[PDB]
Amino acid sequence: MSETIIEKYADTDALVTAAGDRLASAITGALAERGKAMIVLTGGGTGIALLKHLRDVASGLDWTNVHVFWGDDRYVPKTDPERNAWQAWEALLEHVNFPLRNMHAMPNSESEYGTDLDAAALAYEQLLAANAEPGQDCPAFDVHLLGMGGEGHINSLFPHTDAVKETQRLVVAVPDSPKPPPQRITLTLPAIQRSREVWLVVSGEAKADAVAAAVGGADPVDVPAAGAKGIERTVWLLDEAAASQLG
Ligand code: NA
Ligand code: NA
Repeated sequence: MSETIIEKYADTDALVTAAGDRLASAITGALAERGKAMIVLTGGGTGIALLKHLRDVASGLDWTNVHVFWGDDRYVPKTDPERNAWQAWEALLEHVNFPLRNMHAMPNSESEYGTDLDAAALAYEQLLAANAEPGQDCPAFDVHLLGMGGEGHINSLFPHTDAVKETQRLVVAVPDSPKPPPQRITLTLPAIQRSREVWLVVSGEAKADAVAAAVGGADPVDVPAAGAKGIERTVWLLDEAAASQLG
């Protein structure tokens, strides 16, 4: 029943600027109203580009009031180039005074869960509950950022998978992603749906069919992005290419 907003920008650069400015404003707003912002970060070129923009325009925010979580990450070493958290570190977090006690990265392959990816996912579920309000099992994320693949995948939720079918668990292990690397930890649709707002930031014609399918009410098991819905609103931030199958 929540509101849906679709914004279209000329190209990837205009999209990233607009999305990064929207994020700066959303963080400022949450700090002004509650003295706290809870943001779920994503990986991917566009998602990281948005963080580089935030560094450019909002380095002066009070980061001690900003708390960051991840929607997914790759089960590889901490400083591996394929880590979403390390990419956000290099794009933004290492360049500001951001206390590490506020940073909540997912486990990596050196975290001593070893081959037990499911235990690693349980651990992140425990972290979500510890950082939630009393009696809640997940923070009320102010914004969950998302990228989307050409098949509509979001976080590491792929079509026709157990992860996208999960209705109870908030975090699960993915042993078999068809996009490299195969092993990830991911927030599920129920976790995404704890967010006040979910923003999908999407660029390129290769994604236009999936965007249209998702806006057009596909089953999330067929097109995972269709399940990515905020409590207050869902926001599609597109370039014209990614929007080219919408009206
Ligand atoms: Na604080
Ligand atoms: Na931490």
